[PDB]
Amino acid sequence: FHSFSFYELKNVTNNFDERPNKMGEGGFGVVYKGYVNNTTVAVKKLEELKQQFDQEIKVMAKCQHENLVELLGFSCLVYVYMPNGSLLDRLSCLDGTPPLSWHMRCKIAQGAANGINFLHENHHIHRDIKSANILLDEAFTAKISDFGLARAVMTSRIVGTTAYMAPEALRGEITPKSDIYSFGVVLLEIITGLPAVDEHREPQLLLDIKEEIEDEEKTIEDYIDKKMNDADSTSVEAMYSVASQCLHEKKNKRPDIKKVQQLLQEMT
Ligand SMILES: COC(=O)N1CCN([C@H]2CC[C@H](Nc3nc(Nc4cnn(C)c4)nc4ccc(CC#N)nc34)CC2)CC1
Repeated sequence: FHSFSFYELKNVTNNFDERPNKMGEGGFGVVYKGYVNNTTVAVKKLEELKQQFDQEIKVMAKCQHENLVELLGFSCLVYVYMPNGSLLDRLSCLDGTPPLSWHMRCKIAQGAANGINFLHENHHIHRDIKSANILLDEAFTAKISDFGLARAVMTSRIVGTTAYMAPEALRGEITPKSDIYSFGVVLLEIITGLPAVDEHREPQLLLDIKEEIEDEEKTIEDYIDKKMNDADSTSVEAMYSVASQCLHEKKNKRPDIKKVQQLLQEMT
């Protein structure tokens, strides 16, 4: 990768100008809009934080794929800019963007499954799969980001986003089966347009919807995001059946990523 000087980065981000050059937060840092080589970039300004820095670089060096973000360099971490932001924000229509159609959602879901597959083929565990870590390019192609906590098993330091974590990950296990569970939560956000956790909602956690539907108190049709005009029952049910399989409480009963990839392909 290229090694930028801090001064060059400070220049391209206008002193790391906090008004909306600031794009938002971010992993364990803030994201700034940059311009280097007439080329628009994302500059993320971050001892344990140095470990996440080195691990991002370490994984980005090994893993290059059409469904993963691209690190250009460091000082700060510099990436190729994703003009369509996070899936989280596009799902919430933040800053007035239009709602994603079912057609776009299917390509996104497939793309995300492809990124996760590459990671798992390369013996990497993300540990924080969520819609905020799925970015969207100039074609709305899904790209997985934030590898500061990725690992090549039990841990004493429990990391991740509670609302997306598998029960074994909340207890400390480190397994690729946990990424599958989180992805299943992401599929629910895609179907419903609802964030994984809303303190001002009942149920507060999205994952509690599998049970409602599962214990026939609910229909998946009741939850289908109403901000689409092109959803069809068959593909939505087929995407819901994948999410439901990913979300098995038992890590071993979950499909593997290669299976998730194939089922989403059979969906379209
Ligand atoms: C007030 O606004 C809020 O609260 N939010 C609104 C912004 N949200 C985030 C959206 C994604 C953003 N990261 C990134 N973004 C963009 N492009 C982009 C973002 N928006 N747009 C319109 C275009 N390219 C990137 C390239 C590489 C990396 C590597 C990392 N990490 N990251 C990003 C962080 C901020 C948080 C909630």
